[PDB]
Amino acid sequence: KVFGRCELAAAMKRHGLDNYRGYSLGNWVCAAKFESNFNTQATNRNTDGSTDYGILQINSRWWCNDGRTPGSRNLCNIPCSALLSSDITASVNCAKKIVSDGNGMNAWVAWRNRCKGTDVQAWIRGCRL
Ligand SMILES: [Cl-]
Repeated sequence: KVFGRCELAAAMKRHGLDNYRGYSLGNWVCAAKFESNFNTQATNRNTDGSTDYGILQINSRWWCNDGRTPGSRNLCNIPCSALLSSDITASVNCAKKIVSDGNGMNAWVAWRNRCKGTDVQAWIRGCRL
C-alpha cells in the first residue's frame, strides 16, 4: 500500500513513534518519504547482497531474515516479508529497536542526507493528528 502523508503520520503516531527517543513525528514521515516514497512494498538490493524492505527500508544483514543474506543476524525476529505488509506494526516495532542501537536516526541514510537539520515539521503540517 502506498500511504498518503497524513494517513502515515497518523498511523505512526498511533504506534508510538512521535518523540520516540526524542525524534519528533516529522522526522519519521520525512525518512519514510525518501526511503520508500511511502510504499510498504518497496525493496532494494545492496551491493553486499543484503536487501532493504518496506516503508523504512530495514536491512537483512542485521534486522530480519530473508533466507539469502549469509551470516546475517535477524535482530528483530521477523521474516523480512513481514515488513512489506499494509499494516506497519512490524516495521515500527523493528524501527524502535534500530533507533535505540546507538546512532539514532543516522542508521537511515536518506534521513541523514535529506531530513536531518531541515524543517521536518513541514511533513506533518495540515494533518489532523
Ligand atoms: Cl541519500
